[PDB]
Amino acid sequence: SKTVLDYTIEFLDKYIPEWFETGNKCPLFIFFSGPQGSGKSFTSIQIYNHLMEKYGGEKSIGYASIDDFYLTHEDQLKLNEQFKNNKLLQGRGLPGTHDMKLLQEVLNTIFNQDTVVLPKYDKSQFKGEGDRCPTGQKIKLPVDIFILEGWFLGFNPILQGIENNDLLTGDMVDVNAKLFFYSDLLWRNPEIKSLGIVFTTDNINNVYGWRLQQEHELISKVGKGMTDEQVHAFVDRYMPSYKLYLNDFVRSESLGSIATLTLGIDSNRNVYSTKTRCIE
Repeated sequence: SKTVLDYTIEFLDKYIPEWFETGNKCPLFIFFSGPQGSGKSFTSIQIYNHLMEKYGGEKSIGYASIDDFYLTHEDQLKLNEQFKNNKLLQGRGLPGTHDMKLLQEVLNTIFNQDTVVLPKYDKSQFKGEGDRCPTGQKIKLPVDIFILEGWFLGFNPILQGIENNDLLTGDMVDVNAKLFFYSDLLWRNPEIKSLGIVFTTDNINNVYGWRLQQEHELISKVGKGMTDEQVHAFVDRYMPSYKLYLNDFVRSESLGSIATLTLGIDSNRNVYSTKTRCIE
């Protein structure tokens, strides 16, 4: 049976060459989006390698996880107080906890030396609170293909009647405002041409399961991790976002400006359905 990888490679091996046949010198972005635990991270990494091997020296390939752009430990502390009463913004995690100014600059440089520098993060820092690495990564300019991945890529801010939406309340109000900067800068940015890989599942509560598994394995290995109660508390921080944006995002099939591949997977990460939308 075909895995998510099989479908993804199939989709990209058709569309990437078709993009190059256009002669476009601007970068081609490739966005990977999927709930935490869906395996989208591993899949994006596999594609990175796939492209590195296929095009190797004839094309410049870049890769980054949106979390590579988390705020410096210090700035997150600043963010904590700034939104002292918003529990969703305390600590790295939700939209608004990333360094947008830095992302803005990188994008600027890309669409502009011989290399551009992207940040790298270290989550083990400050007893697990995390901090930015003293040294990131360097990508050769111009960039031909740029792979970016995150669990909320493609989500769009609620723009109208934000006081009537029941899901959009409390701490989510600021999160929604924060989400704007990513959307505006990336998947809603008219200058960005891209292919999208979307992972969705039959039940969103699969996310709890997937993280409960991950943590149980860590504990059985080093006797340290969150209690199930804490794992629930952890995931609960992301559920509001899922409930608010996942539907429009996935149903819209437009993470990619050129084409989008949507994959539906079950608890065992098994594919039950596939769909490719090529923006008409």
